[PDB]
Amino acid sequence: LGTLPVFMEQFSVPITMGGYSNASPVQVKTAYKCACVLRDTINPYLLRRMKSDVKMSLSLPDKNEQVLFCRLTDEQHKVYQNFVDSKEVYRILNGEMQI
Amino acid sequence: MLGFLSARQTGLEDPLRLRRAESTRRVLGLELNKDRDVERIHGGGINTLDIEPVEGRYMLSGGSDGVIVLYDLENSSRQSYYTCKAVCSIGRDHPDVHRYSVETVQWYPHDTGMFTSSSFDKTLKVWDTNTLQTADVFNFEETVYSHHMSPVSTKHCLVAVGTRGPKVQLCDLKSGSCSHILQGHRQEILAVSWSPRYDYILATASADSRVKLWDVRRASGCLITLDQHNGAVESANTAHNGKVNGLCFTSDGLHLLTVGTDNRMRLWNSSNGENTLVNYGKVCNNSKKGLKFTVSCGCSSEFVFVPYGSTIAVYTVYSGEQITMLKGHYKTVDCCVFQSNFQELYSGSRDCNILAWVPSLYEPVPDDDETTTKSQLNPAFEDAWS
Repeated sequence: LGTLPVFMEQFSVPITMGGYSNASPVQVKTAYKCACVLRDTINPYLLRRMKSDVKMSLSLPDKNEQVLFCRLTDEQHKVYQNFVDSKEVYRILNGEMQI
Repeated sequence: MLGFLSARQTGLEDPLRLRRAESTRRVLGLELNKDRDVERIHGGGINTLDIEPVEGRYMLSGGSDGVIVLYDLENSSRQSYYTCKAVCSIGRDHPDVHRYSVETVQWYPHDTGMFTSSSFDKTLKVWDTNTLQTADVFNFEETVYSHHMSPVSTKHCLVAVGTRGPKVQLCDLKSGSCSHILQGHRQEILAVSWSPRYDYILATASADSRVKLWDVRRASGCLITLDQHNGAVESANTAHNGKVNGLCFTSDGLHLLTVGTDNRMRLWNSSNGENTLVNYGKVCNNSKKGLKFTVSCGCSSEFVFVPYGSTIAVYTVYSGEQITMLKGHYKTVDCCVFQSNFQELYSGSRDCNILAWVPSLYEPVPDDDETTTKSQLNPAFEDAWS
């Protein structure tokens, strides 16, 4: 894959910058190409089967996985709002502090 | 001749012997432009030539102007003297043209429908020959001195690229990959050459005075470093006391020739890198960029044709004997290419000529009773002491 700086310039940035829904058509095409190139480069040296690819090694029962969206309590909402209105958050957004 | 014809008709000698003998005699008889010009399209020096391997009809040319010219070598005229005309050109009007000098052109080894070009504009380009449009383009950090595609590999379609950077690069035309680097050399890589015998063995030459053989399948680093003294694998081996700027495998792949700016040519066993100790004398090589040179094929002796200043020197590969100096060009010769079918040599130079060297064994014969339609004794051949 070459050196890391080159790999980051050639694959990490192009593929990432075309996952966004606000990516321009040229970025989406450039990402699709880079992903095809990378996938063809790694393919001989990465062997990856999924469980759906081979039924021989038994089967699991069904999984139901759901995401529950909870509300903040009123005092939790106050605490959170006061923190995002805090000057610590101003220092964070102004670059004086790490986020 | 008549002896060879008799021996062939009677089956005393295998038909191989006449064919190889006459091919050798023709190489010994090469003469400048005897039957043939090449059309002057280039305005700059001719860096690179490549004759098409399928029929040998077409020759690509690349020059310091950045132009690529495609020539037809066959005489489709009815005259005994003709011009090798330019079929088409990627000139400075073309959008995809190279910005800087073109340093290697190569046909695709398996059919004429595609070819590749590299240039000091840091690009390798893949061309569709029927349309002269690029199909793919590769960009590099550093100026490309050399590229090669394997002449025998059917399994893979890898272009090796040598650049001013210390790392050899491999571009896979099938996948579009260009990330793969080989990390053994320490200075600019001036010549790369795939073995004609083995799919995966790549020779590389550098200004670091080392020639290294690689098996590009491996994660291990290089196989062999050529040691001109034969004694130890890497720590100090050099092939030349100068820059190594040209490679050519012998036509069987069993040996590798190398030329370098120590003004020596050296022959190596390709299976283990032993210097065969053939000595050719001084071979003049001042070139600070890659030098392209060629062996013969199908002759009784294997010859090598090598740029020797403004001349082309001919040697017998195994005997070391200098056979002739082809004495045509006015500036340093940069490449020559051998037409195996008819033993005709083409040469490119910084004088902007492409010259054809052609076997000139005997003349058209007159009838002495003719008045003027004879094979004319032109007065330019006559003395005039009066």
